[PDB]
Amino acid sequence: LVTPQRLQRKRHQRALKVRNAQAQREAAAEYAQLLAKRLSERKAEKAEIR
Amino acid sequence: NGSQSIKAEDEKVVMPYVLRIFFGRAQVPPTSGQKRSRKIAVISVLPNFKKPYINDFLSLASERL
Amino acid sequence: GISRDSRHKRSATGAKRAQFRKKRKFELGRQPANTKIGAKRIHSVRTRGGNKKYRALRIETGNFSWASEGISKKTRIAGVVYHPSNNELVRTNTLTKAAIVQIDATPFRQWFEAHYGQTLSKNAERKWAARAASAKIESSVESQFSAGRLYACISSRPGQSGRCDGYILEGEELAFYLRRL
Amino acid sequence: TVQSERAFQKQPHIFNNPKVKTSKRTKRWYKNAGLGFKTPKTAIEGSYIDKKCPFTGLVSIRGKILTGTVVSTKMHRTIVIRRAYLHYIPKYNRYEKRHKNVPVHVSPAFRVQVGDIVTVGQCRPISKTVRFNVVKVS
Amino acid sequence: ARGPKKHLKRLAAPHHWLLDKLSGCYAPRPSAGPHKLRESLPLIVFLRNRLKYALNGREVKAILMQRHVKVDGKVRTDTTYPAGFMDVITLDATNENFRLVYDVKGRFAVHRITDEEASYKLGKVKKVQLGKKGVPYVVTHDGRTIRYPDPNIKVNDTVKIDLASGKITDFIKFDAGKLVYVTGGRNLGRIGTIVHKERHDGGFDLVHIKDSLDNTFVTRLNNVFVIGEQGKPYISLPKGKGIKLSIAEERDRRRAQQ
RNA sequence: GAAACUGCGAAUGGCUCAUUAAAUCAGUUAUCGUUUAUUUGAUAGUUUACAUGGUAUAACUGUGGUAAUUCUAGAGCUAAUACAUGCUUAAAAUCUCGACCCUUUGGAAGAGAUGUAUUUAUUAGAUAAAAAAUCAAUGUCUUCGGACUCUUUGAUGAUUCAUAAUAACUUUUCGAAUCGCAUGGCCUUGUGCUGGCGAUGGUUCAUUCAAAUUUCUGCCCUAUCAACUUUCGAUGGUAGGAUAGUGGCCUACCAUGGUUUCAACGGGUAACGGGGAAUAAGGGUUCGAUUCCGGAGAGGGAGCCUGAGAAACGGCUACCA
Ligand SMILES: [Mg+2]
Ligand SMILES: [Mg+2]
Ligand SMILES: [Mg+2]
Ligand SMILES: [Mg+2]
Ligand SMILES: [Mg+2]
Ligand SMILES: [Mg+2]
Ligand SMILES: [Mg+2]
Ligand SMILES: [Mg+2]
Ligand SMILES: [Mg+2]
Ligand SMILES: [Mg+2]
Ligand SMILES: [Mg+2]
Ligand SMILES: [Mg+2]
Ligand SMILES: [Mg+2]
Ligand SMILES: [Mg+2]
Ligand SMILES: [Mg+2]
Ligand SMILES: [Mg+2]
Ligand SMILES: [Mg+2]
Repeated sequence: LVTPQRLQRKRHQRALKVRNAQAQREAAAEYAQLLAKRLSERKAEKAEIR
Repeated sequence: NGSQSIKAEDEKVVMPYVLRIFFGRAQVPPTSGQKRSRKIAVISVLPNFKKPYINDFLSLASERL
Repeated sequence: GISRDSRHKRSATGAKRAQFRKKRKFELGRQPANTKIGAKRIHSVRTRGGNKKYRALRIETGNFSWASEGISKKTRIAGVVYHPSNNELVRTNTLTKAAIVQIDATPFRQWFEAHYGQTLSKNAERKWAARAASAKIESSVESQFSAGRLYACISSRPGQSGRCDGYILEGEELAFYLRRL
Repeated sequence: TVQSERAFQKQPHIFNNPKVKTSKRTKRWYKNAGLGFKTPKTAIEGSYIDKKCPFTGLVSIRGKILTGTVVSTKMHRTIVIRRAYLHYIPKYNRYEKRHKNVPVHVSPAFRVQVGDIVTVGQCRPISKTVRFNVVKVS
Repeated sequence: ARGPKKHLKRLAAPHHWLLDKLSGCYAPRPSAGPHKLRESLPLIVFLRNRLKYALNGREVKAILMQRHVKVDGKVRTDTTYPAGFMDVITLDATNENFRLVYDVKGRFAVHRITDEEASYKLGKVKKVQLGKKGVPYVVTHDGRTIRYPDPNIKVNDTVKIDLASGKITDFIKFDAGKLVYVTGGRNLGRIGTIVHKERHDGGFDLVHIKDSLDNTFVTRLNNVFVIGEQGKPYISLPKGKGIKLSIAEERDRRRAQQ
């Protein structure tokens, strides 16, 4: 039977999955920035060694 | 050139049904890996068809437009 | 009936071992599935754990990969021509890994016609001209293309995965197997 | 002659492209077993095919490393070595010579005679009795 | 046996739980969980045989179903949940936080900590590897997988994990001069500083550790847990500070305080 | 809340020592050689919906058979986290096929494809350290001359490792049609939109409980047991089948190998092994079915469904007594 509880459960499930995806994207972006910064500084050190 | 392939004499009659059937299969939403493989197959059999029969399929695609 | 236990064998010194314990389920074996060309029959097998295995009792189509151009197409299987382990499989047309088989040549021929515009829109002409340098292929493969049946080797295990995928013989592979043929 | 059997011998998943034809020599894959064991140049530049070779096959050297004296080399690509040791009897406070024969797979990259000293490494079960593989000769 | 076992004899139970050999015939079998069976302290033993808050198993169950016990900030209701090394046990109604740290004798000790210390734990980096979709992750000693680790973090390092969010706050590299805690062998529970790390390829690495008293001992690398720099541990230590002390002096100071 | 369906357990525990002489077992190794219910942690915008069927039945109503059993026949009903189906959710990027304009150094509307799972083929997974010239394709830039810098790569002692990419493939999976408690927030005032704390499921990875196999050393008496194994696999190679997987485990073709006076092989054992027990001054000798660990069994052989896990026996099927 179609009842408000089922609608609420469906909506909550959708919202959960969307929020999970957004959180994973944010974490991936932050990791990418950290990697880029480390990569830049090590390249600078290699330039200094030369 | 397949053993079970349609004979040339009967190719005229059967082929319109075959072409229109593949048209319906081509309209499946190519949405899951099995379904996507289905859409690839229906387009891959076109070269087997003679060019006049390849042409009519394109006409069928453009009829709705 | 079939078991893979090693106790029933003689020892390296040749001693006849005594019977330690009754057979355990975790050294079982199952009857061979002699795959053969024909209309598809596959039946699932419940194996150890929740995993499942596919048994190809019959199969007549397989995904074969032309390695030189890095392409792969589905193709009907014509028949088994040579098998290294035993010739009785060749006689009975049983499909197993490493069996040399003949496959239809049409889909590959269509793909090569379209991709290079050679035989064995401006955009099409541009693409064909750009790829024209790579058009040449081995003579042995082209002769088979003329015949319409290509020699291939099965790289899948039909009795396990339920597939008969493979690849087209080339170069020294093709020369050696032609000599054996 | 390498191709001396009914089936073709090839390194699995090592593909030589006929179209490119970059080099006359067929592409050959090799690995270093570790533990400071040097991969012989014969294996690097050889033409044999052996799935059980430690440097060119699909076998890894892990676990115990033993040494022995070759006692038999009459079979194909395997040998039988003899390991001798002293077992202690406490009642008589004295030792005894005991020996055990170990069958070891030897890759064709090595040439071993009856009497030389061979260092071997444990690998996965190759056959009914072979669980070791020769990794150094002397 | 035709399958996994579900019973544990008292004599076969870990010695360090300190269970009466005549109380019964069976001992609590730790269920599957973060820690191994032999290196874990089930909550029943902690609540009954250590804190003495419950008099029998049923009362422990009654406490747990009331949801008053939290492990690493999460409520647990299993009597045989395998709490282990560096685990935080929180009792809100009684208002205590405990950290499961071995004493010098080699036994889990009731060590009370403050809330700010209970907010975080330490984990030895057991593995680092790229997961699916090219996402790096680190597996610690307690089965925690943390994605997107700091690239400098490697195996044998220590990571300070915040319980509320389960993310790395800081980390310590495994190097000479670092403060370490022994989690195995007869030197279990001792504390010292690394001196040298002896490596054997294809074998078990050995580490030399010097205590504050200048005594030296060698232990396999698997039993070493970096806990900070010398003189600056990142966690509060139990009484005795992980120093092994002889038997004669044990007589001596017992008499002195008595 | 009886009954029944569904889920889980019944493979734990308890008992006995029949068989078993490098077998079990003790210590010590390995899985880069594989399965793993469950716990724990991560992990899925890529898949009529105000929510699909009997392709369906139990319990139940009613009509019956048999001397007899935890036997059940026909007919009538009705459910799911059972069974079977099936959508609905951002943007961008990349790769193909490309109408047409135009012959360029070309451009290009558009049409497609991309998560996961399986199978195959191919590609990347760099490096001991420094500089040049050309052929072809061909991209950024300026001061139209020539210039072009910081250019991306983890782990192991070691890998075809982790991971990623290209092309297809699938009687082919998964990607929530489930349930409890409570009624908060927005407003365009609609039973409009949104939203809290939990339970149960689900792909993959890791952890844990485990399983399987495995490396070295170690067993009482017997030489009046000296040669054994190999026709019907014994040793090893190649290919396949099967296995969760390595492997003569099995198949086909090959060679003639493998153990042995450092005692093989065969025979005896009132031989389950060990932790231990007794005695002794020490060396030793003997006992150990028996409170724990490990192995095997359920009268004797043989074969199996289910399930993550059984060759189960207080599960099933034959034969023997
Ligand atoms: Mg290791
Ligand atoms: Mg049931
Ligand atoms: Mg007996
Ligand atoms: Mg005997
Ligand atoms: Mg042994
Ligand atoms: Mg359960
Ligand atoms: Mg889970
Ligand atoms: Mg009925
Ligand atoms: Mg094989
Ligand atoms: Mg045979
Ligand atoms: Mg005895
Ligand atoms: Mg006993
Ligand atoms: Mg049994
Ligand atoms: Mg009886
Ligand atoms: Mg039975
Ligand atoms: Mg009974
Ligand atoms: Mg029973």
